[PDB]
Amino acid sequence: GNCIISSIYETYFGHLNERERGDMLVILKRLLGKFAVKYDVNYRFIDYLVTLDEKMKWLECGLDKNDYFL
Repeated sequence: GNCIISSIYETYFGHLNERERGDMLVILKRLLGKFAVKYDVNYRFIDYLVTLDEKMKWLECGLDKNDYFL
């Protein structure tokens, strides 16, 4: 479930505003429930790909604290 959410996150959600982004997340989660694959609700792609070392090394380079730019 996390890898299919990871794929849709890393591909689809570059040019989407946050309200419609959350709407599309919950829509695909609903479809996952309809087709019965085990995916959670509180998954974050940062929790699976971005390490704290790289996060610090990129925040020191001129990055803000907003999750959208992260």
